[PDB]
Amino acid sequence: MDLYRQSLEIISRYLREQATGAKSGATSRKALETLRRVGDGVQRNHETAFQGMLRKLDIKNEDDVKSLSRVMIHVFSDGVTNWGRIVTLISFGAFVAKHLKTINQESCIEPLAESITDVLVRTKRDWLVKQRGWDGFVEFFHVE
Amino acid sequence: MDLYRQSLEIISRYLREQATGAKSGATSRKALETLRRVGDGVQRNHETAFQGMLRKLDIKNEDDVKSLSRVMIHVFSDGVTNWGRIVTLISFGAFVAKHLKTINQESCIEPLAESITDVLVRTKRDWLVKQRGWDGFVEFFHVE
Ligand SMILES: CC(=O)N1CCN(c2ccc(OCc3nn(C)c(C)c3-c3cccc4c(CCCOc5cccc6ccccc56)c(C(=O)O)n(Cc5cccnc5)c34)cc2)CC1
Ligand SMILES: CC(=O)N1CCN(c2ccc(OCc3nn(C)c(C)c3-c3cccc4c(CCCOc5cccc6ccccc56)c(C(=O)O)n(Cc5cccnc5)c34)cc2)CC1
Ligand SMILES: [Zn+2]
Ligand SMILES: [Zn+2]
Ligand SMILES: [Zn+2]
Ligand SMILES: [Zn+2]
Ligand SMILES: [Zn+2]
Ligand SMILES: [Zn+2]
Ligand SMILES: [Zn+2]
Ligand SMILES: [Zn+2]
Ligand SMILES: [Zn+2]
Repeated sequence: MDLYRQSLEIISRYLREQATGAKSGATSRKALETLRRVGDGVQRNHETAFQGMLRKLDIKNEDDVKSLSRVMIHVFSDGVTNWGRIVTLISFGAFVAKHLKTINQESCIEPLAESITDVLVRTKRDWLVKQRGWDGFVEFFHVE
Repeated sequence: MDLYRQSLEIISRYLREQATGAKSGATSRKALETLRRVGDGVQRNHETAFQGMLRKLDIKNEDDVKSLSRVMIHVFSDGVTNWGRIVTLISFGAFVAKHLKTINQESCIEPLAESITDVLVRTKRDWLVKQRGWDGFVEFFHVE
């Protein structure tokens, strides 16, 4: 609750808007705004690595989308955590959501956002709380 | 020349006097006078935002002072330009100069003023010329 629900609201709004191309109070609005700026940047600056990762995952059916969590928890959870990696996790989610629309699996975009939220909140809860959650995310990307 | 040299004279005089506490003809005198009034106001009214920005920059050595230009060009150059932002750029310079004196880096105050001048004149030359330079700055802040 609260941190999970807020995270689910931000990630699912961002994935939905990235796929379609269309568009806790102020924190969620600010988080979406920062995520649109930084997230879109990451996707442009790492299109090559994101395309190569997308090819290795080879998404054809809805069983392929459900199998993403297995790679996701291990890859994301390994190493040191920082806001840069959280953005990469979410931006690659938006990149996968765009290809889901392309292959007529648009309905598996909301469960994808929920899978991303499970990996983020269930592996990094303590770090997120100490970093002031989504408010900490907004001020970390405030300047530049 | 002229616009650059005049800008360097005003900014360096203002940063030097703010740090120490002591004190083109009439235009430069008037500009300094307007900058003392408006600049000191900005520093008092935005002490919280200036302290938070100063903490994020974390200035300990002279390599930290030289690295300021990187953040400065991007932050200043983004968005719409107006005299309010130019004052903010210079007032924050005066705020940084005060802390430089506190940490025995008083000699890196003149190169700081020159770095600020480079960002201002090399990114906003055309706008400054059309706004009548420092004369336009003086009549913009004449009333109130
Ligand atoms: C401002 C600021 O602070 N910054 C600084 C840093 N900057 C930045 C930005 C990108 C950078 O690399 C992208 C990259 N390059 N390559 C070669 C690969 C394979 C990737 C790469 C590609 C895709 C995701 C990641 C993730 C997410 C977890 C897995 O997510 C999923 C896994 C599987 C399925 C998923 C489905 C949905 C959602 C997430 C999924 C990571 C990671 O965990 O870091 N990587 C890196 C990495 C991973 C493994 C080995 N090697 C490197 C990724 C480096 C720096 C961003 C902005
Ligand atoms: C007279 C009149 O008409 N007015 C109307 C406007 N008024 C006013 C006044 C201040 C206001 O906000 C201050 C503020 N708040 N916060 C949260 C932050 C982080 C700041 C803030 C703090 C520090 C500078 C700026 C700059 C300068 C460029 C970068 O300078 C440097 C960057 C780095 C190193 C440097 C070193 C030496 C010199 C300049 C440097 C800007 C900018 O570009 O505007 N900001 C704003 C801003 C920037 C980014 C995100 N968010 C907001 C700044 C709002 C309204 C004054 C009176
Ligand atoms: Zn990058
Ligand atoms: Zn099956
Ligand atoms: Zn398969
Ligand atoms: Zn594993
Ligand atoms: Zn491992
Ligand atoms: Zn701001
Ligand atoms: Zn103000
Ligand atoms: Zn930049
Ligand atoms: Zn920018």
